[PDB]
Amino acid sequence: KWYYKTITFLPELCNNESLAAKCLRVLHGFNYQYETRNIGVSFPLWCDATVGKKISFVSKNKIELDLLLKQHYFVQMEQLQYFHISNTVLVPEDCTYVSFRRCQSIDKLTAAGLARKIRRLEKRALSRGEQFDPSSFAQKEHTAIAHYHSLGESSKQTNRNFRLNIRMLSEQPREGNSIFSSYGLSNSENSFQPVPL
Amino acid sequence: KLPTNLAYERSIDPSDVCFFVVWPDDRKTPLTYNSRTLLHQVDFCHVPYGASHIECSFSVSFSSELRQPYKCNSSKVKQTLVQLVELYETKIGWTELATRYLMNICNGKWLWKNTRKAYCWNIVLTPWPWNGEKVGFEDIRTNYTSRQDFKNNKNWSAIVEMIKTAFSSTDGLAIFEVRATLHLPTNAMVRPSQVFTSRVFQSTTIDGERSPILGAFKTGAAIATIDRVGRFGVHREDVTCYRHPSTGKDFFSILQQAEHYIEVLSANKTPAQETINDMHFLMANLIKGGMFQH
Amino acid sequence: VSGQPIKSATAEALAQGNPHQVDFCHVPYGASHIECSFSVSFSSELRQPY
Amino acid sequence: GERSPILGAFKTGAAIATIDDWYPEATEPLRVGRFGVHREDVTCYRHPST
RNA sequence: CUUAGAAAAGUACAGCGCGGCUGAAAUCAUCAUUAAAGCGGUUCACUGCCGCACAGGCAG
Repeated sequence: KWYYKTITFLPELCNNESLAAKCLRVLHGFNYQYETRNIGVSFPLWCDATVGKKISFVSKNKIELDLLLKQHYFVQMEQLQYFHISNTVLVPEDCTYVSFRRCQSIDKLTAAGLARKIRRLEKRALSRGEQFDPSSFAQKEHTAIAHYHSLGESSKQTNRNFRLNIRMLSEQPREGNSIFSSYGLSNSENSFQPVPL
Repeated sequence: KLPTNLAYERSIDPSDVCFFVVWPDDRKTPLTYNSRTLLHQVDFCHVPYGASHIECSFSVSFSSELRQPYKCNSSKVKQTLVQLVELYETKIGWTELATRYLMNICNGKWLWKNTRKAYCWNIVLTPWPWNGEKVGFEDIRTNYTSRQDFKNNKNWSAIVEMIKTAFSSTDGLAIFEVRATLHLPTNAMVRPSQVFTSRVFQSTTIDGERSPILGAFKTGAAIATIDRVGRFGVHREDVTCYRHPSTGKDFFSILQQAEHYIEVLSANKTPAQETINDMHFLMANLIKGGMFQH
Repeated sequence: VSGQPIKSATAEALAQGNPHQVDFCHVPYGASHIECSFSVSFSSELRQPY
Repeated sequence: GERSPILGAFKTGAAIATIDDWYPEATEPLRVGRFGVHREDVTCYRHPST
């Protein structure tokens, strides 16, 4: 059975985008330093102009989640009056299930991503065929996209600041796998596991 | 002193700058930009992958429309200004203004920030009337970086001469057609003019498709940046304006000394520190044109 | 008017930007030459007053 | 179906009628009018006092 | 501390018949809106993988 604990960004003068990015960073770190990927991440509240003031971690295993929220970052921010932590609350039956899927489409929709796509096609052209001309490919005159937050991230193996984005959408209230990617994302390559508010 | 009606017409007439993309086959296609909107409009313009070099072309035409005022309520100030122009031309000459206006054409100042991270960019122009080969400048970044570097060109004296004749003789006219070649890095940012209203560019349809553009007025500002020449020394980035009316070196506080300047230009050798610079500013404002009604 | 500078004309006020809206007409890129045509007629209506 | 800039009919008439160079101290032609009005200079020649 | 002190106007009702505004017209000559203009990303959305994909998915 799912269990969750929540934390609220107490200061009013703060970028909750940056705070959520740091939270996802420590979450990913724990998901590697340890092999488990049980715990997902959910935002109880979401606004079209900014991510919510609270972030709630949802996991099928209680012990793993509690051990995760004992990480050094959380402890050293707790006594600084910048974080407020809830111990644990069982998932209510009245909660709703939505998925915070990460969107890889924007990384290709952007201009440098389009250039990367064309370069990848050029490299994959080693599969024998007539040499294509880049002049044929062109960018769309107009592009319309739904609301997203694009929290932000920095790679550790190499100094590349790739920015991750998540789009919220409702899904079927049942999925028993309880698996996620390196970060809680509800867009795991295997399946799009929902998370509760 | 200022008559109720006094208007001048611009002598320098820049045109729009149209960007072209050159492919390795040397075929040219108009540059295009993407527009992104959220459900606020943000516009992105980058060099497509595989493009050889961006090409920008525009035409600037000089004319002798500063000889006499376009409109003039009173005849006295009309002949005053005409005599002032004649005396300045005869005593100081158009060489300084011509060189300052021509350097911005040749050094790529009109490209604004588009030349920031380009490896090398060339400026080649075909003047009119002309009787030989096109004037060509190669690798402005390293070769032509100073007045001496420009003057050491093969025919720098010839091109600057036709501007002097155009400014001096009535009906005289010189037309240039500039063509820049920018070897920008792969998928480098191109910064065109943004329309008055977020980031949204000015666009004109070329060959059936929209293209980013640099406004004609915006290019004129870069060509006329010789001091930007204006009634007051207005600075765009830092809000404060130099040549404030309190400083006594604006256009009007200088224009109203026309009789004194006429006396000075004809009596003895003018000082190169104060009077010559004031004369340069006055004629630079006259070339720009405008209305000096009140 | 015919006097000292207005006191309120500080550095910022005289250097602010005042927008304008004009109609811009120019020859399109890639054209060859502009062509203009009209018709004028000469008549003998000056012989007798209207 | 496309709006296009034009030169007014009265304006082109004002152009081909700029033949008047018979005023007392004439230098350049003017538009033929009952009071020989100059436009580049505001004042008008051929005043009734003349 | 009021020309103070007090007071139910109410019952019925058919305006009806008929009608030709018609003749005529010229609004009407002339006209120059013209001059002059920077709206500005310093970094920020990168680089790999799969798939034949101007398809759509992966990770750091």
